[PDB]
Amino acid sequence: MNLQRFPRYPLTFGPTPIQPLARLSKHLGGKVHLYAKREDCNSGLAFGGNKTRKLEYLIPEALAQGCDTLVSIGGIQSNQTRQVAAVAAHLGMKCVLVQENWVNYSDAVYDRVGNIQMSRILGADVRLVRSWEDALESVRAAGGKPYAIPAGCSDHPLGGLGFVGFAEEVRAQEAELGFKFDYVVVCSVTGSTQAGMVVGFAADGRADRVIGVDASAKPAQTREQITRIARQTAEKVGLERDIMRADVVLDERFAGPEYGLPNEGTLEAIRLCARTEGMLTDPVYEGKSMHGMIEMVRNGEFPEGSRVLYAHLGGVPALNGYSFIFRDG
Amino acid sequence: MNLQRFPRYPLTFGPTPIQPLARLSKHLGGKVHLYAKREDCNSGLAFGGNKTRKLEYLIPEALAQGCDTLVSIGGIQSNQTRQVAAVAAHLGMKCVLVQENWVNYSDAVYDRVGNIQMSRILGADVRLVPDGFDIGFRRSWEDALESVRAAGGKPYAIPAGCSDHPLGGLGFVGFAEEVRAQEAELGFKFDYVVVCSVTGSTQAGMVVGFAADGRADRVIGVDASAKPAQTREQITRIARQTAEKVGLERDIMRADVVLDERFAGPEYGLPNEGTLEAIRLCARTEGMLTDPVYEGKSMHGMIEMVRNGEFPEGSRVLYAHLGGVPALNGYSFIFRDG
Amino acid sequence: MNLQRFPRYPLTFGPTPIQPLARLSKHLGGKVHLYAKREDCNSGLAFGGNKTRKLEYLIPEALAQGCDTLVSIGGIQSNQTRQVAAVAAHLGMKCVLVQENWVNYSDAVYDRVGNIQMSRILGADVRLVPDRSWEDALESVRAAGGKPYAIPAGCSDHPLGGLGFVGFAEEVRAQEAELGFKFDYVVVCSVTGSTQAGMVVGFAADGRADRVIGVDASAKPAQTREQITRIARQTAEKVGLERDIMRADVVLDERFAGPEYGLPNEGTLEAIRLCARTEGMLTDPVYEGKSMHGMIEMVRNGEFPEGSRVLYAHLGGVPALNGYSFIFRDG
Amino acid sequence: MNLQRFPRYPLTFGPTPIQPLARLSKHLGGKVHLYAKREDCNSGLAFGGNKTRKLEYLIPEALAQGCDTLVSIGGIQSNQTRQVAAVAAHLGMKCVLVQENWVNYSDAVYDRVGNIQMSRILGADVRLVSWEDALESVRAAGGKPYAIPAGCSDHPLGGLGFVGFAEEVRAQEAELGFKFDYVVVCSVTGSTQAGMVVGFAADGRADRVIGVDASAKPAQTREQITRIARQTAEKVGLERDIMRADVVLDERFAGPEYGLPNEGTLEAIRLCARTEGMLTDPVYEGKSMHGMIEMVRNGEFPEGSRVLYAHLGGVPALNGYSFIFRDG
Ligand SMILES: *Cc1c(COP(=O)(O)O)cnc(C)c1O
Ligand SMILES: *Cc1c(COP(=O)(O)O)cnc(C)c1O
Ligand SMILES: *Cc1c(COP(=O)(O)O)cnc(C)c1O
Ligand SMILES: *Cc1c(COP(=O)(O)O)cnc(C)c1O
Repeated sequence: MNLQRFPRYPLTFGPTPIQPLARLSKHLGGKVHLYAKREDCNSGLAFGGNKTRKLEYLIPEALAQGCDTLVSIGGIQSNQTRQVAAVAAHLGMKCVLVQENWVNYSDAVYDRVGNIQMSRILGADVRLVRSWEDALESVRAAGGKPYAIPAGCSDHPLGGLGFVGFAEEVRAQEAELGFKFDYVVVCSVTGSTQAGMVVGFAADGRADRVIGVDASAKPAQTREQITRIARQTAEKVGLERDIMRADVVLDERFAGPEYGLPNEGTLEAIRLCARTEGMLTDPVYEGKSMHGMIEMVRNGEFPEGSRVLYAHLGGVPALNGYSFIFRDG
Repeated sequence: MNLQRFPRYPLTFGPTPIQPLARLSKHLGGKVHLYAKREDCNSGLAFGGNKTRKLEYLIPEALAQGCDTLVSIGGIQSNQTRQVAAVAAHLGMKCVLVQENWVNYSDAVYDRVGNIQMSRILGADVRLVPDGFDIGFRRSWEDALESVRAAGGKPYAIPAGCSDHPLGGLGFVGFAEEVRAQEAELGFKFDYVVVCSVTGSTQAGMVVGFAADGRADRVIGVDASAKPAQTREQITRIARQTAEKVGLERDIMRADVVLDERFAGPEYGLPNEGTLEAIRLCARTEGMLTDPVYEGKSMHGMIEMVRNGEFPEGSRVLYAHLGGVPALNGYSFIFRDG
Repeated sequence: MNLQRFPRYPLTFGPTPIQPLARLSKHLGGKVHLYAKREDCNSGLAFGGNKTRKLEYLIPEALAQGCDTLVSIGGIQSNQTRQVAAVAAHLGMKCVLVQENWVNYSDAVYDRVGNIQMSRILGADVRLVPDRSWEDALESVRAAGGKPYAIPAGCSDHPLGGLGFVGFAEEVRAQEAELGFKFDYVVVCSVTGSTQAGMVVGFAADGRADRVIGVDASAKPAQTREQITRIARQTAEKVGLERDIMRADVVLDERFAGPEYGLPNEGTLEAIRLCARTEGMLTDPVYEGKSMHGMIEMVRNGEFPEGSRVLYAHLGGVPALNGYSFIFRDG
Repeated sequence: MNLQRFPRYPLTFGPTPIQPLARLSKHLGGKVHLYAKREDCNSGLAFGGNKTRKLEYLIPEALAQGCDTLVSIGGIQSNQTRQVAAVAAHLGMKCVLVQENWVNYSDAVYDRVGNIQMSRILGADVRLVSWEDALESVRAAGGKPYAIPAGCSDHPLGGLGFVGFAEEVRAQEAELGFKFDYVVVCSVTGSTQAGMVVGFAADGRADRVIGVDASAKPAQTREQITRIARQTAEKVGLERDIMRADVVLDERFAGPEYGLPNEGTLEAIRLCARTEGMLTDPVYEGKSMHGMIEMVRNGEFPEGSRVLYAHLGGVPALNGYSFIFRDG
């Protein structure tokens, strides 16, 4: 394939580090070697995260098109919109953000801390609620040229390139390390993160080793979006092969009870990971994929001796909108 | 000088990046070139920050002594205690944190968001006392250390901000060195450094590190304590102790320790309108966030210094972003509309 | 019957006013005349409410027994514990409250505003279960040299817990005398049960026990219905009800308690807003908003005979509104 | 004088009760007998309070004038605005509130709990910052606005309510068989104490009305009370001039600023709540409660005096200062 055909706008410090989770691995029996790739520490732009890796490939187009405003959308504690607000500021572009409450949740400071607080400080015009279209038009009607960034960058022609590159990066680091990882655990909701990885690893025959962990609580739909985006993306990078449904793995056992709400297992995994490795995860995304990986290692689902690369996508700031649950740890 | 004599436990990703603040530099007139060295992005351990650079030199001792618990102290939104808590978990050590409201402030969620929330999730024993308790007076610090022993553990004592500790200033001497190595990879030199100062060993380490090449008075400290006299004295003292510790064959002069006092108001922990405007300006031009307590104050200082033409034209100023952003969560009302 | 046999310690201003809800009645068509009796305005003790009417008949025993501490219990935003804390302070007694997280709700300031905030200011020892509490609480008092008067949840499951509301019916009769007519029905929110229990007994006296339409807010209908029926019969015996409480005497509509105790549904919110906007009378998302929702739907469904006169008992609970701030951020 | 000349629209349950504060009185020495007239329990309209007694004299005018929308203004945790919203709904009138950031206080839920929360639930259009703007906004919208200034105070009828309060107290002193020697009342916008001064000037006790400033700008507050007392004395036919000696305003307990409590404020709120079960707030009543307690403690009240504390309301604002009371 050929990812290099598309220009990448640098928004990250460079490749993200891989760290061993020796303590957590030993805690769970030492029969499986866990590692984490820190996408959550990839940028100095408001904490970054996977979304920022996705955006490096959308910005060249936004600039080429002469757009002067980044417009996006997400739930109240969306990580995507906060990263988009930080990139706009950094790029010298205006920013319009359509925030909808996508979660059946109602904490007192939900719309004033964490991600959305940062977006307002970063200068974004945060509009709390046709939602999407009205925003885009309003920009034109005001004399601007908006660049449309769909939820999570996922349903965008370029939204899948960022993680095809992740696979690339991983091969290079694997070479450096002198070994390869057997599986990759990643949280999936809108889909272009796992889709990019599916494609990038298809290139070396490990697509079905990318273990997605649904956090949408609507697996069928999510599973479909990953499959779709992947096929489209694989076509755009000239993957010498078509992506099959068998290339897509999405575990649905840890998404409950709803998108945006943690279950007791989610909280326990967040606590265990934090307390054994000093690495925080959130109750919406990463805590769910962390919960999945921990559970997998525990049920002996990984063969003894495997090397699992947990992709930490970010999300930590949302912790602030869930303060009551964590009041005592 | 010889910092290499002291072992350093890795708690960071390695050297921290320097980035140009081109948009902000331009917005202010383009006369001064501003950059930021991102200490705020130095670690995977709960956002890390400057305190984490300091801890790298204390942990080897804690480990050699066979300590199984890290004990520290700080205000409700202390960044230090949050870093201590993550480093502890990472090392397989317990952690006890003595905390109290050290600010004349009282936001509804102050003790349940940001830094302290993370410390609890990280598994620390967060002993937050009610107002009027006065830990510093009852010396709750020592009682916590005793209770660890009492419970059969061996505590490693880490003072406020890590500063007033024999090894507390080594991390930032390392900073000056690192900066020298990057100035070489880059091919040019930084003329000044702007750093926020409260407990002092950050700026102290820098002073010792940069005196080694005649640039100590180029470290422009910006007080965030609102108690300049004490702070300046603490920095000076720590610098001299550290200088001697690393074999800096030179005295630290009063002239080597620079601490501006114009941006600390109105009190430790409380931002002024300038602080807020600085935070917003920097955030909106560079996508780089700063906080109402520490960095927003040193950002405000740097911006104001440039605006008043206090920097010689053409100067390259290296803003040291020490971290602290998680504390914004405790000041939500103030930023409710941006 | 003879309620007068049991002493009553003055904790309220006196009989509670009945106010017509003309705007709401008219807004709903005008076929049913809606009224509200203001139990929520019955006292100067931290806003009072239905529980403080119940407490007037329990305090004399507590004083009689020489107790020096009132101990009670309830959820985080419990109205009961707040009234207990205020009543205790007013009587010169200490107070210990066991508060447990009884609602699947997580709001950042849930344990720091409203009812619980007041209890702390009132001087109560507010003990939050982790995250046996009750007996440790009582014993802690004994161990301290004091003597506790145990007040169960909502003052309900206690020998005297049904008396307050028997008198409520007594009050309504005296007011109907001045009004020249009798209310056709009474709407009351029910959870621990002794409020509706006293009313059932109180109105059974003049054959209207079945006119007391309880609205379940517990989301555990069966249990609640049983607790009312049981507490009713016991109270009936305690006063002298010259009749027996039949299973047909206890009415409890289960349609408005959803989704769970302590959580409002969309109808609950509409009801709160409608009533507050047409009458300037506030209700809460846990209790009164649910009974209000019931009455409005009842009227709207033509379940009340045209021309009926319905007495909505407003039991209080408004301070809990503070624990649901996000839901009402825009009204 | 004659207040009866002016119509009053019933917004309250009727005369407010007076209660003995025996426990508190005993705690402070037993030398001074303290009571509380509960204006905070005067109405079914979202807790009411002193502002509600005022509004009873302004509503008739609004109605006569055929107004359809009540417009008022106040700080974020304003009690006045919440009462106007309640009265409004009750009268079937629209309501527009100009809520300003009048306090140097930063709390995460300050604009979402307590008084303002109620105003929104009550259907009022709550605008966060303008006065003239909102009024015009109403007209331009096709409605007729009735303007209610901050605290109902600087208004022709704004002083009538509390003249009535002195009337009520006289009638109750008659039933009790004794008279109070002083009244303690918290003052900020002024017409509450003004009405009292005029009401009690009638029987020679205007100077026994002891106002405690909570504005932290005693100068302006004292002048507003005086000016309003004069206009109001004229309106009611008081046959005397209001002298500066008739306006007592203690400045010692207002600190550090309007809307912010001091430690004495907090101590006072706790003491009163813990001895009587009567709550007070950190902006208004807690400050007047603090004042009364201190006065007693200093022996400033002659032994044997009966002091009627006027509890103006304000408790819901407690929700905006949650952190301060987290441990009691
Ligand atoms: C968006 C997001 C995800 C899920 O990524 P998708 O590409 O939308 O499936 C996981 N974790 C975090 C922290 C995110 O922001
Ligand atoms: C501790 C701290 C400072 C000040 O450093 P000192 O060594 O205590 O003077 C500045 N910024 C942040 C974010 C900090 O945590
Ligand atoms: C306790 C309570 C109820 C229900 O009364 P029970 O006697 O427990 O059935 C209803 N409303 C409010 C405001 C309450 O506090
Ligand atoms: C408005 C108010 C005051 C002060 O009354 P003024 O007539 O404005 O002097 C005191 N207490 C409370 C609770 C108030 O709402």
